[PDB]
Amino acid sequence: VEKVFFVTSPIYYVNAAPHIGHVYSTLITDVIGRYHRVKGERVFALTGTDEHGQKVAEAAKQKQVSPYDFTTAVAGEFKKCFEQMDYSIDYFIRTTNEQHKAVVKELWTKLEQKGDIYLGRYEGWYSISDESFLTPQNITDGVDKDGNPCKVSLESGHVVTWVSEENYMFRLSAFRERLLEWYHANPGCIVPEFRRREVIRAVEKGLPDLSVSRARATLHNWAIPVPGNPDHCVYVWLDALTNYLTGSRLRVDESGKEVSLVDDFNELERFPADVHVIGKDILKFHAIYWPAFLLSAGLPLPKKIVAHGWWTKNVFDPVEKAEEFGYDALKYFLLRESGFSDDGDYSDKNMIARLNGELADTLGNLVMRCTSAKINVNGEWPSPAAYTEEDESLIQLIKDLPGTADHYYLIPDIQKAIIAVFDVLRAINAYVTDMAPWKLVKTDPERLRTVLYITLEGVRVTTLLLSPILPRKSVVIFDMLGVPEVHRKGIENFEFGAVPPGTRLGPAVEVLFSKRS
Ligand code: MET
Repeated sequence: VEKVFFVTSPIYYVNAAPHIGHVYSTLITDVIGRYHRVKGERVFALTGTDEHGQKVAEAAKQKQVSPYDFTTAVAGEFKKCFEQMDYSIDYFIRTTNEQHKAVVKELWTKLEQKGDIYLGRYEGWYSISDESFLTPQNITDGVDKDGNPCKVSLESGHVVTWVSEENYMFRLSAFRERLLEWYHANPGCIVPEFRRREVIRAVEKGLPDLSVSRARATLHNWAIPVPGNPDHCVYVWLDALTNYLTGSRLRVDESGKEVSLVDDFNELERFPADVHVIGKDILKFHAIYWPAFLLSAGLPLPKKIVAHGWWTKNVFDPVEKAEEFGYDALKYFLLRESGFSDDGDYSDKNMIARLNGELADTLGNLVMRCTSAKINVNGEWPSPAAYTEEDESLIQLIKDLPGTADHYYLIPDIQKAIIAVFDVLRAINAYVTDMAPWKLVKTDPERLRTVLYITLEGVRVTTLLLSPILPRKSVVIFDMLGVPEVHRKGIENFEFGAVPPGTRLGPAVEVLFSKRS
């Protein structure tokens, strides 16, 4: 099934300013998008803002601004942040958008016509900050912003309150068996695996029905009205989850503005999402509620949900650190340092160790050696002579790398993809040290041709596979190597030997990554 590769980030609450969590989630989305573009596929990458609900309106109230003005301002800060971070996101969605509201109303009506929405009651605990319903087993005692005694969430530590309201209810309990069949039939649908096991255990225990509306006064009228009942508003999470459906149905112009909402999602070939990137804090919403809504509506389910170790909802300003250390270097560090965990060192010391050790010493040094005037005297890609067994061992690593890295990118597991590329870079470095091509200029010119060609080609292939991670630096590297534009993307260029001998190197000026103290 040839379709548009559809990758999403969460849509972020606009109660507060952009921070590292939001930047991190969207970075992962961006990298996955970029890898699939390098591979030659059509890609639609989506990010955005979640603008309705009690928590947004109360934040606007604290600042003494209208919710309309507040959300527009904070949305602008997110947009500016993602422009500065140099992502390649295809559309930035806002839940205040009138086309999004239309889609929410269509979906609501469909669910109602199916008999899956009924009028009932929610009597229980609720976290306003997480916009989440909680059972009594998910609460404990704690303190609020002042220090007085109250109940808090076990998940997040935020304050919980008791709600008693007549509400529209989604019959989530009826979808337990179908959800379990989906999990078992598609064992790669939630990543990483231990988070998949958590979701399955939760659904095995039983599912209550889910309140999908609230009384309008409780949301300070800052929400989408229920179709046919203006006393009620749509639950911010059904509103929010639906952004993925809306985004899949928007025609977007060259400047990034939506120009049209299509009726049928199949027209644009995006839905369902190939990858939903999320933080671990919103797993239940994406792995239980969302597929239940889609099953109810008769819509296709997403292929993968990837849940990272960080939270979504001692300063670490990403734009400040990127100005200090470099944008590509920061992106590299964030993706290299952690897999699916919080355990990981984000200090200036470790940042410098990885910058110096991996980017400067391993990658950078290797790029300078194979392009240097001392070693590469003709300033071109030489034609290789016969290969030794040691040459063939390195060639085999380079040939195997695209297959290996591709599998890791598709999990997706970006940390392992990076590690696999750097294992090959270390092997190329060891080979260059062994062969000592600086001595071979005088002693054995024929042998240097072979050594230099293999080095150039190893640097090209590794750089291609790192281009989703280091998009700006990869362009500089390809320019130094003199790699034509046509050879900078497409699965055809993952093969060893794609750049012919005779190709002239690009002109010299000059540091790729400068080391720090
Ligand atoms: C449909 S993704 C919603 C994410 C949510 N607004 C959050 O910030 O956690």
